[PDB]
Amino acid sequence: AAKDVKFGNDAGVKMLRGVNVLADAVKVTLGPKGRNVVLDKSFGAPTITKDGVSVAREIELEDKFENMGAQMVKEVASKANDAAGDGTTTATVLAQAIITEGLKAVAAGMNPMDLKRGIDKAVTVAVEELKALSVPCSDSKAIAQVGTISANSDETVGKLIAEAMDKVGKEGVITVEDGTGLQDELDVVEGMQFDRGYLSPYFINKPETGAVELESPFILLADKKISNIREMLPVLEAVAKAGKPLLIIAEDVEGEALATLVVNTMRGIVKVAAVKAPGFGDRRKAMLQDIATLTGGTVISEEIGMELEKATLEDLGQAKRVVINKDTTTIIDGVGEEAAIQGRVAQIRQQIEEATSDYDREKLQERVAKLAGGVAVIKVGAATEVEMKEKKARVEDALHATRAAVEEGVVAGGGVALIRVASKLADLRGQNEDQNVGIKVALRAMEAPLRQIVLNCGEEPSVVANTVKGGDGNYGYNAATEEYGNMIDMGILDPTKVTRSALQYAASVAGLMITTECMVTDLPK
Amino acid sequence: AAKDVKFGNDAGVKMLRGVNVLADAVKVTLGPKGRNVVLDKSFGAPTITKDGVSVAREIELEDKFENMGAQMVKEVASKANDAAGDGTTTATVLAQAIITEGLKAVAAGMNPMDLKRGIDKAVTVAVEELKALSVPCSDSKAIAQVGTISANSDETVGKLIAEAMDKVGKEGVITVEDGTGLQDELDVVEGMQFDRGYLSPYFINKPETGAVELESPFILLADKKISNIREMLPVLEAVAKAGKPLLIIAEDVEGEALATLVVNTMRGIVKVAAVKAPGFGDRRKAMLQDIATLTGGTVISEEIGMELEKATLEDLGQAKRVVINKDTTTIIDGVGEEAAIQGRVAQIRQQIEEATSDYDREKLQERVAKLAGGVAVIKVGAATEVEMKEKKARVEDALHATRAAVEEGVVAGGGVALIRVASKLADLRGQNEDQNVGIKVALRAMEAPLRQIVLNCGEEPSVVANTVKGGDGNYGYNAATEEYGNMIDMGILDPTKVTRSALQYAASVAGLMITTECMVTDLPK
Ligand SMILES: Nc1ncnc2c1ncn2[C@@H]1O[C@H](COP(=O)(O)OP(=O)(O)OP(=O)(O)O)[C@@H](O)[C@H]1O
Ligand SMILES: [K+]
Ligand SMILES: [Mg+2]
Repeated sequence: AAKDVKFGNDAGVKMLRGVNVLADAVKVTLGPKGRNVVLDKSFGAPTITKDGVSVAREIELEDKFENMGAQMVKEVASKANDAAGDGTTTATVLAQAIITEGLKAVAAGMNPMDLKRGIDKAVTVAVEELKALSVPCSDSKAIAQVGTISANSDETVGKLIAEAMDKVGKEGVITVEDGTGLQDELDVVEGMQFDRGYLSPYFINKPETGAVELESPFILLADKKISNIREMLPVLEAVAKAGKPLLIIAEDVEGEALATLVVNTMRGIVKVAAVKAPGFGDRRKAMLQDIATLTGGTVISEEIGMELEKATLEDLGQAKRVVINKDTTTIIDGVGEEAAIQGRVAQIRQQIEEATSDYDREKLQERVAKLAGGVAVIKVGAATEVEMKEKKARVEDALHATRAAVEEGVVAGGGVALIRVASKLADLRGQNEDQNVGIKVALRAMEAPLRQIVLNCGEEPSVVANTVKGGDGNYGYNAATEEYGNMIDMGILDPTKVTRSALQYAASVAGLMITTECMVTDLPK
Repeated sequence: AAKDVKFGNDAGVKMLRGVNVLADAVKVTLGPKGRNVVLDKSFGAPTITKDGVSVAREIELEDKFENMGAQMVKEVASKANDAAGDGTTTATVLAQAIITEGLKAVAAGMNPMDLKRGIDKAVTVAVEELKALSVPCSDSKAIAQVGTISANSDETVGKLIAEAMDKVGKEGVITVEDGTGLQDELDVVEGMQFDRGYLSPYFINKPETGAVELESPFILLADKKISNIREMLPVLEAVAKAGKPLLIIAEDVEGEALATLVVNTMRGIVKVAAVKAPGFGDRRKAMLQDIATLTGGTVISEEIGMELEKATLEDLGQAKRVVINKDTTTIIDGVGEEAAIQGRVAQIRQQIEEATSDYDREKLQERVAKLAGGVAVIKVGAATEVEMKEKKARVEDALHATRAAVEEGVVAGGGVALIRVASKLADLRGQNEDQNVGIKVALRAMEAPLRQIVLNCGEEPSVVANTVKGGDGNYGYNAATEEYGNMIDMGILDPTKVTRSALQYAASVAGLMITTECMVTDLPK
């Protein structure tokens, strides 16, 4: 259709207005004193939230160009979310800060490309510096603290997460479900859990959790790669009857075969999901067997001259339920008999005795623990369905944040880490003045998170910012108590990973907008 | 009446639009290749001109705020005109260049007061530098050359001015009056000239020169203030007869008396003009006497118990012609007898001998010079009233330009002097970045004149500017021949005085607009 086309400044003011509406709506929810945002619903009462992502999803503007600016920066939160699962609001205020000053510099006549280069250089060095300052979240105490902090100071949620990770390990699978009513519940189910997700989406039958769930399915344990569907045809049909879904746990399911499975299960033609076998090399085969012993199946390896074509429903393993995430497979309640299973345990138990290497020893103990990984399930307390659904949300977020914290060290929270980094880069320079302005734009935007947190408290941003910059190290402002102190000692930490991600995605989208010269959209008609 | 009030940016864009319309209409007339501007008349054929002042006078805009901007910058040309009588177009392009970039800097967020301070510092240093590059027009040959060139190559006008300056000295008073018909006339009258203009307009009988001219008038020399007309009645009537105009040279003519004179001479009822007596205090009386000795009059002072009522046409002085400007009175060819006059000279001549103070010595030498300086009068040739009136105008301008040339000096024309000055200030800095921006705004504006001259030629401004800046000294672009060369050798010179004035007035008005925050005007109703 006929288009409306805008250039330079005309386009710039439109974009800026669009990012401001989005960022302003989102940033009021930042930190312990975040404010509420009410989102209208077509039916019933409006939604009241302090969740940034929830607000962003609702933002769409009337002016086509302003809407483009809003949808562009909205990409910042979504990418930061996908990558770290937290810090989307932080990423949004960093982006607004960089875009605002960057566009001002452009309007002033500065070279957009140089501005972007300067911003990029500052971010590159800032990230290195962020790593240098990064400390860990390994022990259960740290995990508890981060969990508590991520749960709005709810020490309860903190303990839960810590206990759940103590059961299945901090790398294990953990889920949260509605509670039976009052008092939380934590139980490990099959069963076993290993680090391997679906070999492709679509298998996802429950987009609510973005996971795949199968009930009383058959489990094919093939010790090899599967490229040709032909091999599956015989077993797939055997499973076609008995009306039960099939879980493929092979060394890997490549294009040809995988593509077919995706299409067939897409047409209701037999429900089948595929995931890679745990580990690699030798231990892979040994582990693929542990699953067999657990599900009562039989490994189909070519090493013993076995063919998938010559595989009956008797070779297949089976369990009451199996769940698979983007990167986790959990088999709940397997058919395997305690005789075989417990016997398998005894075997591996001796393996540990004959262990001549710590590495081999560790790997073996990992198997016995799993067989004797599973899935830790957290059932949220209650006392009224409303509160129960709420606490469930908090536990979910706290878990998500703590998981991120465990993966990559931690740094002082409350926006102080970025402020310390910015101060260390005061002498950073580029190839020219415009690049230097870009560097300064980035260092200035690095104070935005702390300033917005303070602003949401009802305090003065410049005063608090000035005071924090005055000290050093982990010295920061505790917005919950409105007292200065050592952020680490007060338990206010952020996973280095979310801080880094927030900054990189903010600078990335900001750089693109700053170097945008023209915009095209449908004519308002 | 109700007002429309605008602030900041809103006011700024209006002002800018207004100066742009005025400056753009005016600047097309700059230099040897200036284009024509057609100005509509209510009757007959339109006026076609290449004269900047003529164009500026017609500019008035419909938008009240835009019109304010145009009228404001119009002040630049008028002041530059009053001070140097040339370079009003140059001053206008300089003002537009400073205003344009200055307002851009303001919109960019820079401090107006600092921008103005930087612009002012640059101009202060630029003027000093202009003086340093300034070169002489001392001998009559040079005076004749400059005069000829200023008279559109009319060697006649050049000789006239040179002779006039040879009579009364290059620092002496010189006037131009209509000729008696064919052939020019140069005669020195009492002549004498002092710094006192008409005590009010209206007396101005020749708005062409905005001056008052009287022929063979009587001169009343009253040593006191005149408030009551009664005192004049007797003498005014005595002058009513003999059909001759009257020149009142009293200590001062206050309201009552002055008001009457303005009304009567307004109705053709006796032609009379009044001007204050030269000097003040004691010397005043001594000087009032010098005029008497020159015009053959008698000072009527109350000190000797004399009354204006008891004053006959015999007491009054007389001269063939007298001319008075806004601030100058010149008595040409007085009746006084060489015996009395020369004797008076001898007296004052001894006064200088007995002088015990330099000040008293200086003041005395001033009187002898006037009485022994007079006023040279140039009566322009003729051969038809039309041509006579035209040549008179040329002589007036040429004279004005030569006068300035004699005082200072000259610099390379074609805008190169300002370009050379700008390059010499490349390292100039202020107290902060905003002041530095102001400095750059001014140095950049200094290139506008040469650029506009080139643009009017139909050539490329940036190319020529780049080439001229590449060379040094008097190297410049001859817009008439479109060849580079030594501006002085090619005879392209500007009086340092007009270049300095154009720059100072441009900067002065630009500084005011740049620091304007609010505009008030009548509601368009
Ligand atoms: N007591 C506290 N004082 C200061 N800052 C705190 C405190 N508790 C938490 N924070 C900080 O608040 C920020 C996180 O706030 P919030 O969860 O509202 O936004 P986000 O994680 O950036 O985005 P999302 O909307 O995805 O949660 C981090 O900088 C965190 O360290
Ligand atoms: K929040
Ligand atoms: Mg968060």
